[PDB]
Amino acid sequence: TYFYGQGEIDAAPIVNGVLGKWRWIQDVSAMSIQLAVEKVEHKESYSGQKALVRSFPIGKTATVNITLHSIGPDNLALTLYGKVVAKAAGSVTGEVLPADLVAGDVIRLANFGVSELVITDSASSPAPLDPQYYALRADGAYGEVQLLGLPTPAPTQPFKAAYEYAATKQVGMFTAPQPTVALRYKGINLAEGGAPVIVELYKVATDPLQELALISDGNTVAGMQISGGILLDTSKPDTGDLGRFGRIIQLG
Amino acid sequence: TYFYGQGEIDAAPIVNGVLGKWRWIQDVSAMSIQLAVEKVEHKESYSGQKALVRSFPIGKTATVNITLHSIGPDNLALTLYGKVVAKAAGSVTGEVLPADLVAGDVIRLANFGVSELVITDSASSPAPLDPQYYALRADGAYGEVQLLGLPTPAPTQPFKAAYEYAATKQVGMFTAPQPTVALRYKGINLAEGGAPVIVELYKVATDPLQELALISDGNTVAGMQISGGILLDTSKPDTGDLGRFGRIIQLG
Amino acid sequence: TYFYGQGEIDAAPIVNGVLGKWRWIQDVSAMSIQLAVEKVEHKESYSGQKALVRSFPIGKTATVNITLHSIGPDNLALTLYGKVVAKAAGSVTGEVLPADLVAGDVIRLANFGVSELVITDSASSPAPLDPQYYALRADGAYGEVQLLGLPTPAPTQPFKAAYEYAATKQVGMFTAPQPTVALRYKGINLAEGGAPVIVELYKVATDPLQELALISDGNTVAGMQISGGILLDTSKPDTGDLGRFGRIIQLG
Amino acid sequence: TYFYGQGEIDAAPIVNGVLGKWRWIQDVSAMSIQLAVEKVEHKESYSGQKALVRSFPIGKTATVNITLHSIGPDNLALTLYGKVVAKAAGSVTGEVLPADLVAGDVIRLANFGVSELVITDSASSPAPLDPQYYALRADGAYGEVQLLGLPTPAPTQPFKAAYEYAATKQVGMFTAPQPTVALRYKGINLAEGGAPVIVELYKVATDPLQELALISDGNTVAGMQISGGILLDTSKPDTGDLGRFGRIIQLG
Amino acid sequence: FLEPLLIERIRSEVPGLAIVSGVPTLSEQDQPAPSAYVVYLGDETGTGADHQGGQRAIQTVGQQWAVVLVVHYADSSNSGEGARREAGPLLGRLVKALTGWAPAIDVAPLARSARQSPATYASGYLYFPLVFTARF
Amino acid sequence: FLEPLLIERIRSEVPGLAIVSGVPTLSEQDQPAPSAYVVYLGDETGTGADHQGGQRAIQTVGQQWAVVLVVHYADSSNSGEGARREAGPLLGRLVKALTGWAPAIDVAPLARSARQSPATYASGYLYFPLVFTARF
Amino acid sequence: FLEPLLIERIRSEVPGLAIVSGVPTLSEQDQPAPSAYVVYLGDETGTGADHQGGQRAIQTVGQQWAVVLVVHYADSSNSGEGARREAGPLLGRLVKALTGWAPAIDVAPLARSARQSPATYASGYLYFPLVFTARF
Amino acid sequence: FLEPLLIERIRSEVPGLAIVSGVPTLSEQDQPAPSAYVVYLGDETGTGADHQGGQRAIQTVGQQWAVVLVVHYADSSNSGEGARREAGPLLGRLVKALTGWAPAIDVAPLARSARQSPATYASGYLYFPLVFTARF
Amino acid sequence: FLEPLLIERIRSEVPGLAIVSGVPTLSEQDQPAPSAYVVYLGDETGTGADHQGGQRAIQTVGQQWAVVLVVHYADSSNSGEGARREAGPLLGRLVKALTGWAPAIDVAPLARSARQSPATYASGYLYFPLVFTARF
Amino acid sequence: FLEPLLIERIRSEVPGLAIVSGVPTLSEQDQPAPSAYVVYLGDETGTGADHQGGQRAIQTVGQQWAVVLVVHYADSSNSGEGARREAGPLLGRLVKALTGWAPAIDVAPLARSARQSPATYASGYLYFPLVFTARF
Repeated sequence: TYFYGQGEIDAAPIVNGVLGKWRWIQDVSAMSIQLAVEKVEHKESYSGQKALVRSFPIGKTATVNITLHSIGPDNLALTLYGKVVAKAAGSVTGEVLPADLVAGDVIRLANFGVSELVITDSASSPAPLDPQYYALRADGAYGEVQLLGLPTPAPTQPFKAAYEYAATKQVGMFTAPQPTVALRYKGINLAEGGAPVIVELYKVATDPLQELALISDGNTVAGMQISGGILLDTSKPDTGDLGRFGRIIQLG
Repeated sequence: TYFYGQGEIDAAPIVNGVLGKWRWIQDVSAMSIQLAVEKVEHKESYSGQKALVRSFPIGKTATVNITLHSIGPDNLALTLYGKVVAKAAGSVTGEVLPADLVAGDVIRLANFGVSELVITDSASSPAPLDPQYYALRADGAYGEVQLLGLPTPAPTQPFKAAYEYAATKQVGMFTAPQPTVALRYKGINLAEGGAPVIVELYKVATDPLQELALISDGNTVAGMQISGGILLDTSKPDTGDLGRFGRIIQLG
Repeated sequence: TYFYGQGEIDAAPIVNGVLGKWRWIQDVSAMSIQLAVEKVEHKESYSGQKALVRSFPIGKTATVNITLHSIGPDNLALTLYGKVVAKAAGSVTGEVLPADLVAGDVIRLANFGVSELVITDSASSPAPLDPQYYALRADGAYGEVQLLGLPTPAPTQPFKAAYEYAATKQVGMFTAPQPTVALRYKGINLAEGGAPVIVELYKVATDPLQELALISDGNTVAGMQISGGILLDTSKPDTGDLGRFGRIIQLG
Repeated sequence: TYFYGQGEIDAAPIVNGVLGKWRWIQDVSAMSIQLAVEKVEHKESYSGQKALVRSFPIGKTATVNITLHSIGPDNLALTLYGKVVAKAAGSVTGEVLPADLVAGDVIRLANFGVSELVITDSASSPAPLDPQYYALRADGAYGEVQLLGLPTPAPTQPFKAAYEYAATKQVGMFTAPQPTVALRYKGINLAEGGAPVIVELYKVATDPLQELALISDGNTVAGMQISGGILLDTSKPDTGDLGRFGRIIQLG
Repeated sequence: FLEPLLIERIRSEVPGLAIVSGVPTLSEQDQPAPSAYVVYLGDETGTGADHQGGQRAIQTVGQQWAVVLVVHYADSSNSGEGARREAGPLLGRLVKALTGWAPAIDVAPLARSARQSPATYASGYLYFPLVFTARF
Repeated sequence: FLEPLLIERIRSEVPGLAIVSGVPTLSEQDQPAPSAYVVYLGDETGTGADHQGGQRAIQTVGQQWAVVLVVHYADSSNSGEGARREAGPLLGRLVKALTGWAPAIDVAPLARSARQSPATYASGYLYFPLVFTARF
Repeated sequence: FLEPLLIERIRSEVPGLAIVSGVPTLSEQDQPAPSAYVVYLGDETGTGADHQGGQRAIQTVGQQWAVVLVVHYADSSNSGEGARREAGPLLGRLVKALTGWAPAIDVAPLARSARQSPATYASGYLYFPLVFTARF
Repeated sequence: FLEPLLIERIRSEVPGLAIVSGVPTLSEQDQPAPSAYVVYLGDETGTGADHQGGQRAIQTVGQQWAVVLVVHYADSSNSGEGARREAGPLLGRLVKALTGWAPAIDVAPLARSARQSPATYASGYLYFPLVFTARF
Repeated sequence: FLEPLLIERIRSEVPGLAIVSGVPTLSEQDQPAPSAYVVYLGDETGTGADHQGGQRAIQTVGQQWAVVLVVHYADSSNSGEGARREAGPLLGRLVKALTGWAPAIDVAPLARSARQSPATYASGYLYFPLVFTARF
Repeated sequence: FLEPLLIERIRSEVPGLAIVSGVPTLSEQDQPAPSAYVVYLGDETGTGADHQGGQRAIQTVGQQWAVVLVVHYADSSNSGEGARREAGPLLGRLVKALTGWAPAIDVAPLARSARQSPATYASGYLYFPLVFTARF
């Protein structure tokens, strides 16, 4: 009869009212549910106390806050209103680098994970440049190339860079509509020897992430906090005891 | 699937919509991104609960906060709405010092980094004053000269100072229009063995620095906090999965 | 490229637009500069996001806060809207003390730093009172005299006090108009081996001191905090890169 | 040129504009002076910055806060808007105590400091009651008498109490008009070897005490905080450098 | 900074058998006489109030001061009869002389506590953790 | 400042074999008898409430007081049968006499805790970190 | 960082009989002469005010410094007559020389406390917990 | 994490007579030579500012570092003449070499304090509680 | 205040060679057998919540309890093969018996931690700083 | 609670001459070989964030772990040439093996710090106060 819960959360997106495929939202550090009710009050005046005598509720709302520490692209799509874009690995053959380059310039490439970088000189007789005259910062992860030097007989300035780029996953900002996801919290209550508890929320509309600290200070893992409103599902039976907002199952 | 990021930030100014040259913003201590959304809600009233049943977003905005500890002139131009002015080293030959000078007066010179200071006396026969009668406070860095004494036969009061001044870089206050800079955050996630992460923000409009403590107390390096709004870029494709606000690339 | 500044501040009052004589403001513990900007925003509505698309600034203001620990009269004139009054040392010969004096009464004199106090008795034959019948509290610094006793043959009550008073400096409350002072902060940046930095503010209008604790508790020196607005100087060239609010000079 | 002040405060009440007799306000723990100014601002619009260009003050006010730990009647009159009432010691002969008294009743007397208490029995033959049948709580300081017992032949119930009461000083609540007091702060600045400083405030209108904890917890002496506004004195010369609000004298 | 003038009479060589004992854990088994047995607990400090003044950054410093009772007469593991019953007058004497009997004091309250000073026993003979204030 | 009047009967020489032991780490191997074995933990203090009064800056001071159980009878590394099962009545007796049995008290609550006093074992024979309140 | 220039005269070998004593608990029974007997208490630190500057992250550091009085002349368990009565002038001399007598100081207040320095006795001969500020 | 490259020249075997002394209380009576006598005070830490970064939860850690001066030449209980007057240039040399002389540093400020480092004497010969910052 | 009833079976004389060892630094070189080697870390306390009740000012007191693993079998500076691989089942047995196996409990949660209990090695043989909760 | 599986290879008997030294102040004068010389600093704890979960009241506990470098080869009071210059690769090896080389980890970040780990010297031979994070 005491609660200290630890467990997992499964989310299923709702598209045009058809149930989606459940997925694990990965690690979650905090889950909170808050209930709000509006009440209209009636006061009697026969006792001289002008005090409250009755009240009936008019409003009913529920909010859910979730703190997730996973920065996976699947979660980014759900939290950033984005849609995942997958780019397959490939090669570049005739990319043209900026002109008027001199020692000290930093060239930014269009793709990441560059490898086997080659820069052919522009001339009737192609002459690849010596690798010792350029360096790859951040082991080519950021696609940045630094010029270390140039031969005394200055070669033709425009260059032709060819290389290989690895596959990547990208998420756009505000590129998807407001997601609607059904939530299933499967938890273990340690206070009762690890008893099972299940919480079902049929329809939830989420709110974008509020803050995202890209450069963190301290020993705390970056956290992503999402707020959402539990909407009223109109498909479930009205008279059923399961309600229309959410339910809790405890085995006993 | 966990984030603790450390990395660099590259900024490219936007002038009349043409991309500028990327530069490193130097050391940065904190970066935060916040998302704000406005929603209009619809409530049904057939169940008697007068509760929320639907919501659709109307507003979409994103803000970015950056804390940089570099006081370089290039960053001062970006944060103070200023434009850098470079003054080359030179010489002065006939500067006139204030009249009615007596022992104890402090003379302020128009240029900094004074060296080889000479003060010729005003007379038909020029007679440079003895160096022992004047001193240079703050080794001439601030261009301040203190009078130590005067000969008993008081020389002609008006003076003619000649010296050498070094080159300098200056930044004006509110002397440039609102900068618009594209931002590239290249970070390493230590939680995954140092995995690469890239964050692209296409268009950002910055807000002047809020506070700048010139005289600091404690053991904390002076910090410069800048806020900015991520504007909507109208040049990128509308249907593209990269969106129009920003994107995140994670190699995997 | 890091800042931890310690330095001096020189102030020059502005009277009718003519530059005054620079003076050192003595010890200063904290200096802060804050920038405020007002922006008008334009939002597009073709993407359905009703989000921000443009912004232009309309307002521009700058504020400066300075914490000075010097209670010198020159600084009091600047911070209290006062003007210094110098009183030269002198003598008093025929001051009349209050009547109906008895043992235990405390007489307050019009001047401070009293010395060689003499109280001649009122009678046809002057008879200076014995010094043992009166005492000087706070070694006459506050100009307070205590009666220790009176002879049994009560002398004539009205007295004639003569003494010497030292010179003093006084500052009135709200006795001067709103000062306008140009500020020069000459600082040393310890993070770069003590590099020189100069900050110039052409026109500043100050705000009276907010609090002044005359009786202090603890081990903290009394602090005087002054706020001011950096006004727009209309004399400097408009197109010049030095601006019209302020500038920063860094030697490099 | 540094301030850490400790000193005394002398107050002189102002009645119909005639100076009163200065008195020491006893121990004081904190004194603060705050200045408030209202400013009307003018903004130019020829540079496109719509920024501040001028400001002139319209309002001028000064407030003073004093924390005094003395609960003397003289200070109570000043802080509580009261006037001191002195009651001389005397005797009571025919005070009538309440009827229907029984063991355990507590009788409250009209005067404090009761001594030599006598209670004569009501009868044709006066018979003072035995002292062992009554007790004096709080050694008669509060004027409370407790009945310890009564003789089996119950004496006549109404009693006639006679005793002696000591002199006292009383202060009423809101029984005096708003005091106006001139203040003289004579302080020693320890930071300069104990230099003398004097602060003169010509006219101050005080505000009642805000809180007074009669039963205190901890090791802190009860404090009485008073706020006041420094009014503008119209008697002093307008052009004089001493102003009309207040002045500071520093010997040097 | 004037207490000694009255401390001189505050202290009056309470024990008649204990000599050069340097009194201020207890033995409770071989003590020659029931000395005062004063103890020290701590201090009280605070600022931002009437205690703090102007110069010298000083304030009315709260001071702690306590005593230990050593009688072990009529109370030798038998019962607490005569240990504190006889001490009562002695406790009042100690608390009135050592505390509350101050010279001409202006900013030296010399607080005294007649009541509200609980004491608990232990070690099987006698313990008395007295709690009194000094304020100076 | 009146507890001794009842402490006198609170303490009644619990051990019959232990003599002059000065009871208030344990041996658990050569103890002559199961003495009370009282222990001290700390104190509780607070102000700014009904505890604090006016003068003397005193308040209702929270006081901590605990005991250690030493029986090692029927529990000699065999099982916890007879260690606390027999103590139960003894624990009640101790907690009712040593605590909760106070004289005429006005500002001396003398709080007592019959339940909610957990104890954990260690060292292989017996440990009992009792947690009780005294408030005086 | 200039105090030694005046410390040189601040210290003047107060004791005539004590030699190489390394003065800065006391014996109170075999001390050859009444030396200064300086003691150290602690330090005061703070930022976010006029104390803190710009570079070097330094501030006007509050410094604590106290002394112990050892006379035991005319006060040998007899009465506090001659212990502090004679010290008064000596206390003023000590507090004026060792403190408040500073060189040309700009950010070195060298705070001095003539009054408001209470001292309490103990150990049966003499104790003096002086409280003075140094600020540097 | 690169200081050794310049520490190598920072340290240059200041004492000519002291050998294998393991220098970093002082004797002040039998020290062979006036060694550097470096001391350690503490550390400075903070987050939520430009010091903290992203991954690795590291920040620009404030570091404390101080020195002790041992000359006792021309100052042997006579006067503070030659103790710090000669040290002045030596103090500048020490504070400029041991601190403020850093390698190519990006996030290693290596803060140095030329002034605002007060020092107080005690023990009758010489004390110097130097206060300097290291920041790395 | 009822744990002993199950502690009796919780403890079952784990080591067969260690006798009267009084187990709850380790030797790691001459230990006769791999005993349980329980350790104590601290306590958890809190109020102003459902833990606190009415009278007796008691609350659900958080309790800390940890263990040390001593096997040194198949792990004698060779490799961590057999040290914790064999312990896994033993760790589960220990954590299920010593913790999580509680009597009829109403306000005695007896929290147990099967996972999330990291342990780091040192001293060259074996260290295991276990982190478990007791809550009672 | 799975680190040993990789700790087994993390530790590989770095010193060839030191035998049964129980390595995790240093001598710096008679050490047989340059062992790893690991040290422990403290711990990091926090709640009310993604670290804390539901049941078992556990969170991602921050863990501290540091090392000491002992080479004294080519650096014997001569200069810091060969002390850390040779260590650089060794420091990388140590920081990559002992830290950052973790098993399949879900809530065990095993944070590693390649840079931003300053170290200061003292004692005249070598000191290295390494600062690294463990998080588990």
